[PDB]
Amino acid sequence: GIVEQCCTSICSLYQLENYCN
Amino acid sequence: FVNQHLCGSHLVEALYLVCGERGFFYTPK
Repeated sequence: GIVEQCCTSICSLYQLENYCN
Repeated sequence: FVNQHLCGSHLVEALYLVCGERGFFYTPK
């Protein structure tokens, strides 16, 4: 998931906002 | 700060800055 995939690849704001409540 | 490798506490901190008052969930799988 994001925790793995934003650490092994670079993250993006699209992805980060998907984990906001 | 969002467009890079975000591992460990780095990710939590970026979620915190991005999500603001919404908060976020951090779920390592």
